[PDB]
Amino acid sequence: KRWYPYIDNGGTVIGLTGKDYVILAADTRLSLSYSIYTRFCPKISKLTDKCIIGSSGMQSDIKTLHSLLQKKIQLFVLEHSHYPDIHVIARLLCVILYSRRFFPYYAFNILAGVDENNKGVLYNYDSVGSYCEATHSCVGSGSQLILPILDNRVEQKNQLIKNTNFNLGDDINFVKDAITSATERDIYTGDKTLIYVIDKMGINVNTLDLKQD
Amino acid sequence: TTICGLVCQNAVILGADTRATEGPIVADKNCSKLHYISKNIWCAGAGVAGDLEHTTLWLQHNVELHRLNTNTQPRVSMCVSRLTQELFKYQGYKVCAIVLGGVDVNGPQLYGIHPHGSSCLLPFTALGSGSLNAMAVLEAKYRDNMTIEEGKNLVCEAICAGIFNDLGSGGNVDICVITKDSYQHIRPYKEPNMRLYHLPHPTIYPKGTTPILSEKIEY
Amino acid sequence: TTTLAFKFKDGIIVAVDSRASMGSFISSQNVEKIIEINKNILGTMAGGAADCLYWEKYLGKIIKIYELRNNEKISVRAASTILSNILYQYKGYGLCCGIILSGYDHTGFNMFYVDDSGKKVEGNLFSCGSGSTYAYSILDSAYDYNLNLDQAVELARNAIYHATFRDGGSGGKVRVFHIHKNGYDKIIEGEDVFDLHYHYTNPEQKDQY
Amino acid sequence: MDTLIGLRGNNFVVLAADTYSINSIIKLKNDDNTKFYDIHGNKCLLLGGSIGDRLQFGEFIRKNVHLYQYQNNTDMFVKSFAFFTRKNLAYYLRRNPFEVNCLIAGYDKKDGYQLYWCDYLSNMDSVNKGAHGYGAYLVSAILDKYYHENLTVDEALDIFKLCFEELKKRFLLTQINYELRIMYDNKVETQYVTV
Amino acid sequence: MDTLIGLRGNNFVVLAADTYSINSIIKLKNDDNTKFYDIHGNKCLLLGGSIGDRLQFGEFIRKNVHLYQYQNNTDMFVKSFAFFTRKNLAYYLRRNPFEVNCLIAGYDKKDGYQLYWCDYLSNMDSVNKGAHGYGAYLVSAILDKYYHENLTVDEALDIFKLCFEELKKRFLLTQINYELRIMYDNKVETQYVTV
Amino acid sequence: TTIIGIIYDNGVMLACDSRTSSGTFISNKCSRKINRINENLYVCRSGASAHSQKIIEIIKHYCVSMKNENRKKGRFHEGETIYDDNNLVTKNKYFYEDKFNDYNPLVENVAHITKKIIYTNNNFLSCALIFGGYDKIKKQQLYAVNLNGSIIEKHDFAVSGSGSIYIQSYLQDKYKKFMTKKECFNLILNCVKYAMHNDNSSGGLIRIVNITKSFVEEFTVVNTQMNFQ
Amino acid sequence: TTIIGIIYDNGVMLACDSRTSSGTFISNKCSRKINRINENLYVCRSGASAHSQKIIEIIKHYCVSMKNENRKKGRFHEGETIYDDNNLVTKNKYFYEDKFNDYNPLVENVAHITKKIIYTNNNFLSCALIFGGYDKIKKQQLYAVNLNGSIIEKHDFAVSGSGSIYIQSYLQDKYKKFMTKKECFNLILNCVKYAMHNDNSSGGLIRIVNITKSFVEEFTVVNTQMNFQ
Amino acid sequence: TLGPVVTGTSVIAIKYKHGIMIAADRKASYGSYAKFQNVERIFKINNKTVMGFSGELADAQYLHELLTRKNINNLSEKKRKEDMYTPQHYHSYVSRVFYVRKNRIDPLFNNIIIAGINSQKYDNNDDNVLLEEYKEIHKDDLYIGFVDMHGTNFCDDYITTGYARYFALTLLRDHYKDNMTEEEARILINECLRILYFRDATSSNFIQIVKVTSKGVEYEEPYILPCVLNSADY
Amino acid sequence: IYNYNGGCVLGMSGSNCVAIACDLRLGANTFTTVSTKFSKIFKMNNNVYVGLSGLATDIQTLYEILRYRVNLYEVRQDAEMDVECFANMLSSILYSNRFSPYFVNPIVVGFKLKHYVDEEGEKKVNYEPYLTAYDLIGAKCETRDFVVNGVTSEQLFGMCESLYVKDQDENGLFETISQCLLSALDRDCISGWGAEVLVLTPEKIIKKKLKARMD
Ligand SMILES: *[B]([O])([O])[C]([C]C1=[C][C]=C(C2=[C][C]=[C][C]=[C]2)[C]=[C]1)[N]C(=O)[C]1[C][C][C]N1[C]
Repeated sequence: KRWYPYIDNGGTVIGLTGKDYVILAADTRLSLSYSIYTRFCPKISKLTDKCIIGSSGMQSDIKTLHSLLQKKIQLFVLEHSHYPDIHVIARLLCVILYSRRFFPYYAFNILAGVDENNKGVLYNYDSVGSYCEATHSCVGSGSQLILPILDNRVEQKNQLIKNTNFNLGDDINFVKDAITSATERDIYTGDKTLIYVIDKMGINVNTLDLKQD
Repeated sequence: TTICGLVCQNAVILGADTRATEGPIVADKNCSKLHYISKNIWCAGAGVAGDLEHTTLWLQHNVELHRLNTNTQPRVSMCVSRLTQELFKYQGYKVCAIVLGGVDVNGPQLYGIHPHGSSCLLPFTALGSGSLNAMAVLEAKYRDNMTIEEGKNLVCEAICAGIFNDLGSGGNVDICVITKDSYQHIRPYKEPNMRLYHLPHPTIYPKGTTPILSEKIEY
Repeated sequence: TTTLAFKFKDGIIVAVDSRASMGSFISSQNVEKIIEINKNILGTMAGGAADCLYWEKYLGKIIKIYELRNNEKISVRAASTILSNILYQYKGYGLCCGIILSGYDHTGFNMFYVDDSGKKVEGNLFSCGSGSTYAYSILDSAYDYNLNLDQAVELARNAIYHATFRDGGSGGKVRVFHIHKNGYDKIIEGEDVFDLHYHYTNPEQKDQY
Repeated sequence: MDTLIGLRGNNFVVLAADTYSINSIIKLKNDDNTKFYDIHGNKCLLLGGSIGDRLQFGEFIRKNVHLYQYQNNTDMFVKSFAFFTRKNLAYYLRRNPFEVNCLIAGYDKKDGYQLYWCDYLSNMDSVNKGAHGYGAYLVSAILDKYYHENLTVDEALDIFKLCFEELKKRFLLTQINYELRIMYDNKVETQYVTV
Repeated sequence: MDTLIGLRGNNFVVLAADTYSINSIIKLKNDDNTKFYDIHGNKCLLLGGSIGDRLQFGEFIRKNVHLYQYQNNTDMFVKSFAFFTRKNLAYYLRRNPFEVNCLIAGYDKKDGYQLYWCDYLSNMDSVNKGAHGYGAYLVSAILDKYYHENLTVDEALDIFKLCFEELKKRFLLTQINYELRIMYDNKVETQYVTV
Repeated sequence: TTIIGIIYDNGVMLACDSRTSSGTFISNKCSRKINRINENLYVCRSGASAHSQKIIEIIKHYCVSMKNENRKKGRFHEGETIYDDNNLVTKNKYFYEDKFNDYNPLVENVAHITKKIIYTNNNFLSCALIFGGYDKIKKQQLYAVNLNGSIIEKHDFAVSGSGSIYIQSYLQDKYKKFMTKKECFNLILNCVKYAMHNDNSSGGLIRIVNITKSFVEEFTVVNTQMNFQ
Repeated sequence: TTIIGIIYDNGVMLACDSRTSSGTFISNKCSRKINRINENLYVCRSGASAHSQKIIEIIKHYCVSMKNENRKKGRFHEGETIYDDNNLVTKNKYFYEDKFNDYNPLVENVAHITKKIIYTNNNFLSCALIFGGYDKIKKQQLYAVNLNGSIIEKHDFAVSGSGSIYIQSYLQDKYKKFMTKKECFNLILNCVKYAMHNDNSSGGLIRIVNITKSFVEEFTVVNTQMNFQ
Repeated sequence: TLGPVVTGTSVIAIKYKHGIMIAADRKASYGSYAKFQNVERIFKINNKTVMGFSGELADAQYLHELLTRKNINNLSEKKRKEDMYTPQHYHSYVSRVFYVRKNRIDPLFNNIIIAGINSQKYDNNDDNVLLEEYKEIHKDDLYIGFVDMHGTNFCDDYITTGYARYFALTLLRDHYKDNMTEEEARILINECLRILYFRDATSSNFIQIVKVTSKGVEYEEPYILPCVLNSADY
Repeated sequence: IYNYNGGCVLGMSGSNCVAIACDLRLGANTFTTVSTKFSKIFKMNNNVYVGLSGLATDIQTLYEILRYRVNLYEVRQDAEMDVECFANMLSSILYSNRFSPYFVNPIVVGFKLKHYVDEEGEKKVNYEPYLTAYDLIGAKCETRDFVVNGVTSEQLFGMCESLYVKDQDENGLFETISQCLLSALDRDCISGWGAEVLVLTPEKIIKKKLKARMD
C-alpha cells in the first residue's frame, strides 16, 4: 500500500588485489525475493582500459549508476584529453553516490584498477559516498560469509605467516574457491560467475561455472 | 522447502527437497523432510521447522498408540482429523503446511493439510516456497493410474523444477513409496555434480596461540 | 568509533581507532579517520561514515579557497564555525557525525568539537564516538597538561585501547598523531593486539574480569 | 535541562546560568560552558535549551542587533531588543524548532533596567524575576520569598547564592558551577560562583 | 540512573553506590539513600534501578535467604545466594519487570571472596569488577586500568576514589555522596565518602 | 466461491463451484463444498475454508449423536410399504444415486441441524453455510446460515459465496414457484456457470446435489460458457 | 448507484438510478447522473459525487472548446437533404425529445471526449464514467472510463456503480446482438429495476436516455418490482 | 497510479526461428471480478516491435501513448530503413521512464515486456501506420526485454511476466529449445497458458497470440481448451 | 537470538573426535562488554557437551533445566545418558515454550556410544561424532559435520565451509576449528572477546583458551 521502492536482487561481488594486479569476481544471477529473474545479469562494467566497477545492490540502480559513471568518465576524457586515474574515478563516484544521500542508491560498489606501474588498488563503498582502499572486499548477499574467508587468507591471525608470496595464478584459484563457497552457502549467489583480472596490459573476462540451485 | 506427492495406481509417492534455510543462507544441504507416521502412511511438511517437526513426532506416536489399542493398521483419514483439530486449536500459529499420503482399506489417498487447519484430498499436490514451480510441471505431465516407475521419475522432475527455479529449495531429492505392503524411502536420488571442488588445505599443527591448556583424562 | 585530543603541554595528540562496522558486522578494519583538513588543522570522523568524510573534505575545499584569496592561514575557530553552520542546514535530514577539529593557528593551539546539529564547542579534552565515555574515563584520571610527548602518546594509546576493550564497535589499528606549531606528524599508525601488553602481560590464562 | 535565573531590581539586573555542557546526554562535555551572548548596547541575551540551537539563534541575534547599531549610530533599546528577539523566535517557530529559552536583559536610558522572559514558544513578557530550565521549579520560590522592592546588588547575589545551593541540594543533576552577569552602575560585571 | 560499582580482590570485596534518591525525577528526594541489603551470612546485595522495585525485590531476597539460614543452621553459600537471586529475578522477569540491577557479593569458606554481576534481565555471571547504571560507562575504564592482581584493601579504596571524582567531573548528574561496603578479614565495614 | 440452493416441487437442489483460492492463486481445484451431514441433508460451506471444514466435523458428530438418540425402541410400520436424468446433455456429467432409510423415524429434522450452527458459530468465526435436505414434517427446506449465525428459512432459493452477487438478479428472474426437476437442474446449472464466468473465484467442475423424498443423486458437470454477442 | 449502457441496432441507451446516498442516508433523491456533454453524447457518472460532477464541468468546457474549433470555414452540404414510443406502459414515463444539428461537421467524436477523462483523471481521483453518443465515423459507441482512467470501447454493453454486480449475469443473458428499440428499452429498464431491488443504493425514479443518429429522447420511469414466487 | 485496481495478467514472450511469439489472455479483472474479458494487452508500437502488459491497465494505457507518439516522431524524422528505433531502443526508453518514476513515488504499476526484431535485414521501408514467406532469424537479431516496476530491466530468450513467472517459466526453462518452429512454439505456449487457467484465478481462455516475423506483426484469437486430470469422480 | 549478549557457538567433527568451541564474551547491551569468562559450553555428561548461545538469562535458565533433567534421567537409570536421547529432549524442552520461547540457539556435541560386542572378548565399541544444531523453537537440524549458532552463524558458515575437511585427528581438528572461529569472531563487533576450544576424544578431553583478539 506504501510502495517501498527498495528491493535487493542479491548477488555478490568479490574483490581481491595483489602486488601487481587485482581480481574482481561476481556472479550473474539476478533474482527477486525467492524466485529468479534471469541466470545471467553481469554486475561488473568496465570503465577505462584499467578500471572496472562491480556493484551488488538493486539492479535498476546498478545499471544507471554504472551508466552514469561511464557517461561522466567519457565526458571527463573529452574535456581533459586523458583517461582518469582510478583515484580520480573513485573520488568522482563518491560525489555521485553522495549527491543522492537523502535518497541513496541501493547499491554497494567495489572499484578496482591500477594506477602506478602496477600498484593493484581496490576501493569499496557502502551505498553512500564513502570509500577506503582495501586489499580485499566483497559486497552483497555473500558479504557476510566471504569476508571472513578473505581475511583468513590475506591478513593473518595465524601463528606463522605462511604463503607470504602470492602469485597471480593461485589468487585466481583462491577466488574460485571463495566464490564457490558462497554459492553453496548463500541463497542468492549465482550460477555462472565472471572473474576479471586487471593486469598490467589489460583485463581478462575468464568465466567460471557455479551451481544452479 | 519443496515437497510434493501424487497418487499412483496402487501406491502414493512423496518427494521432497533437502535444504533448511535461515532465510538469507542455507543451514544444511541434507534435511530429511519426509517423515514416518506409520508403516503405511508418510508425511512431508513445510513452514517453520519447529512446529513441523514436533507435530509429526506427536502425530506418529499418537498413531502408534492408536494402532496398539486398536488392532488394525492406521487409517489415513485418522491422521488428517487428528492434525487438523490440532492445527485448528492454534488458530494459525502452528504454521506447517503438510502433505501426508498413505494406503489403508480404501485406496491410496493423499491429503494436503494447511496451517489454519484446512485439509483436502488430492490426486497430486506440492507445498513450500517452490510449490508453484513444482505444481506446474506436475500438471503438465500428470496422468491417472501412472505406473510406480513412471510416477516416480515425474516427482524427480517435479522436485527438480523447484530445486532449480526456486532459491529457497535445493540439494538432493528424496522419495518415499507408500505401497500397501511396506514403504521404500530413498534418501539420495538426484542433484548432479562436477563443479569446481575446493582444494582441502589444512592448517599445520603449530597454529593457534593457546594461552592455557587444561588437559585431563577421564574414565 | 573512538576519538581523542589533548592540547597537552606542547601540542595536541589526536587518537582514533580504525574500525568501520555496519550493524553488527565489521565492514572494514583499516579506515583512516584523521583527515588532512589543512597543513595545520586536521579533523576526525565519527558517527555516520559518509556524512563526515564528505563534509570534512568539503570543508577542506572551503578552507583552501579562503587560505588562497586572503593568503593567510585559516584559524581553527573559523574552520569549526564554517563546519558547524553547514551541518546545521541538514537538521532533519538524518545526518550523524561528531567531528573534533584540532589544529594550530595564530591564536595558539585550538580544539573544537563539532556535532551534526551545529554543536560547536571550545575545550581541552574532547572525545567522541560510541566508546567515548570509556576514553573520557581514562583521560580524566591521567590528564596533566604537563605531560611530555613521550608519555602523552602513551596515554592516548592507553585510552584508545581501554575504549576499544569495553566497546563493541571500537577496535582495529590505533592511530595517534601529534600537531606541531608547524604541521603535524604521524607518530603511531599502529596495532591493537596489545591487550596482552598493558594488563595481563604474560599469556597464561583468560584474563578474568 | 540547563538552568537560567534572572533577577531585576531598580538599579541592577543579574543573570545567572550554569556553566555545564549536557551534550552527549550520558555525560557532561565542558565544565565551563558559554551561553551568554553579550551585546554592545549594554544588553545581554541568555539562552537555554539545546546547545546546537543556542549558537545558531543567539549568534544570529547578536549580528542583527550589532548591524542595527552600526547602520544607526544609536544603541538599540532593550524593549526593541526584547521584542525583536521574540519576533525572530516566533518567525522560525513554525518553520524550525529552536528549542531555546531566552532571558533578555539590559539597561536603557528611558526605561531603566529591564528583564524579559521568553519561552521556546515565543511568550515574551517583562518580569521582575525569571527562571528557565528544569531548575526553575526549584529556584522560583526563593526568587519570591527573599525578593522585595528596591534590593541592592549585594543582596541580590546573596539571593542567587541561596538558589544555587538549592539546585545542589535538591535538584536531580546537582549543578555546581554557575556564571553571573551583574549589570549595574553602567557596568557589565562577570563573576563565577561554585557550589 | 544510579551508579553501582563493585571490586573483587583475593582478600576483599568492596561495593560502592551513590546515596541518592532520584524519585520525583525532576529532583532528588533523599541525600542518604539505602540500596544495600546486608545479609547475615557475610553477604551483601546491592540493587539499582527503580526505588519501588528495589524494596520489593531486595527485601524479598533477604527474607528467603534468612529463612534458609534459619531452617538450616548453615550459612547460605555466596554461589547459592548469587544463583538463587538470579533464579527469582528471572522467574518474575516474564511476569513482572523488576528493573533492578544486582551486584551480589560475599565471602565463602570454600570459594573465598566472590562478586557477581546481574542485569535487570537475569544475566548473572561472576566478575572481578562490576559497574551498573549510567555511571558504568564512566567507571569501568578506571576499574580496568588501575586494577591489577592481588590488590590490598587500601589500594582498592584509592581506586574507588578515582571513580567517584570521575562521576563528579564528567557524568551528567554529578553524584557527590557515595556509600561503600568493604568486606575483608571477616568484617563488613561501612564508610561514607563525599566528592 | 459460489453456492446455490433451489427448492423445486419435490425436492431441493444444491450446487457449488469446486475451487479453494488463496489470494489470486488456487490452492487446489475440485474441492468439495457440498458436504454430507446425514443421508437426507447436505451442507454447502463457504467463507474461510479452515473454519467451515472444522464446523462440519463438529456437526457430523452432533448429527450422529442425535440420530441414534431419537431412535424409538421397538418396531414400527409393520405392514406399511409407502414408496414411490438429463442424459449427459451437459457433457461429462458424472453421476450416482443412493437411497434413504425411509419413513424418517431415525434421521432428524433439518431445523435441528440448522441451529447447531448458531449454537456453535455465534462466535468470532467467519463462515456462511446453506443447509438443505428432506424432512418428515416440512417436506423440503433450505436454511441459510449467515456470517454470525443468522439462520432464516429460505422458501424459494438461497445463494452465498463471492459469486452470489453476480447472479442475484439472474436467479430472481428465472425462478418459478414450482419448477420441475429438469427446469431446476438447468436453472441451477446456468446460475453457477454465470457466477463463474465473471468471478475470479470460479470453480473447476461444478457439483450439483439433489435431495428428494427417497433418494439423493449427485452430479459433477465439466463445462464453460460462450456467449454469442 | 447503478449505471447501464446498451448498444442496440440504431443507437445507444443509457440508464441510471437517481439517488446520492451518504452512508445509509440519502442526501437527496432524484439526482441527475445522465449528464449532457454535447447534443450527441451524454455521460453516466458514478463514484464519489463531488469528483464526478467537477470532472463533467471540466469536460463540458473542453467539449465547447473543441466543438467550435473544428468548425470548417465555409458552407457545406449545399443541396443534400439526408434525413430519416412505449406509450406509458411503464407508468409515469415522462418524456421529451430534441433533434441534432445534423451531418456531424461541428460536433466532435465520442472517442475525442473519452480520453479527455484519462488525460484529466489519471490522478488520485475516484470516479468511474460511461460515455455514450453518436458519431459520424463510428456510428454508435459506448466507452467505459474506469476508476483510474482506463477506457475500453464496449461494443455490447457497459455497467458501473455499486449495483452493477447484481445484474452482471442478468444482462449477459438477455443481451442480443441487434436488439430493436423496444427490446433494448425493456432490457435496460429491467436491468436497473433488478439492480435496485437488491441494493441499498437503489435510486428513486430511473432516467433512461436514448441517443440515435438524429435525435435524443429522454425518459424518467417511476416504478418498483414485485416478484411472484 | 496508486494501487492496481484494474489489473492485467501474465504475458508470455518467446523467440522462435521465424521471430518473436508473444501471447496474452484478453481479460482485465477488477480485483476479484472479471469486469472485462475482451481487452487486448499486446500493443504494436512499431512495425517490428511489440509491447507487453501486466498489472494496472491505466498505467499501461498511458505508457502506450508515450511509445506510440515516440514512434511517429521517429517516423517523421526517418530517412532510411536504418533510422527506425530497435526494440532495444524502446526497452532502454521504457527502462528510463520506469526508473524516473521510481525516484519519485508514482511507479505506474506494470511489468512491461518489449519484444521485436533488432535488425533491418528484412525490408520494410514502406510504412503504413494506418491500414510471401517467412525468413530465418539468427536469434541474435531478436530482442525480448523485460521491465519491472522498480526499473529492473533485462533481456532473455523467453520473458514471462506477471504470474506466468512461476508456471510458464518452469516449462520454458526445461523445454525451450533454440530455433523452435512455428507450430511447435504455439504448442509449447499453449501448454503454458493452459496451466495458468487451472492455477491462476485471474486468468482465462481466449488468448491473443501475436507473432513478430520478418513480415511484421500478426494477430489471432484462439480459445485454448483446458480439460485434464480427472477430478470429476465423486 | 539477540544482538544483546552477542555470542556464538561452534562445533566440528573429526576422524574419531569432536571439538566444541565458543566465545567468552558477555555483552550487557549490544556494544558493551562486561565479562570474558562466560563460557557457553556445558558438560551435560561424560560425552554429551551442550553449547548454549543467545540471551544469557535463557542460556543459564535452560542450562539449569537441562542439568536438572539429565541428572534425573541418569540417576533413575544407573546408566550414562546418550546424545540422541538427550538431543531429542532438548528439542522438546524448547518447544514446550513455543509461545514464550527460550531465546537460545543450542548446540549438542558428543559421542554416540554404539554397543556391539567389538570382539569375542570385548563389551563396548567405537564412538560416533553426532553433531547437531537447533534454534529457539527446537528444530533438530542434525548434520554430519560442523554446526554453528549465534550472531556469527552466517560468518561461521562461510569459513567452516571453505576450511573443513572430511576427517582429522585431535591435533588436526583443533587447528581448523580454531582458525574457523578466530577469523570469524574478528568479523563480529558484538562477539569474540576470547575463544575457548574444547576438543574431546573417547579417552581424554582437551580444554584450550585461544589468544583471541579482544576488540
Ligand atoms: B563508528 O563505529 O561509529 C563508525 C565511524 C566511522 C568509520 C569509518 C569511516 C571512513 C569511511 C571511508 C573512508 C575512510 C573512513 C568513518 C567513520 N561508524 C559506524 O559504525 C556506523 C554504523 C553503521 C553505519 N556506520 C558505519
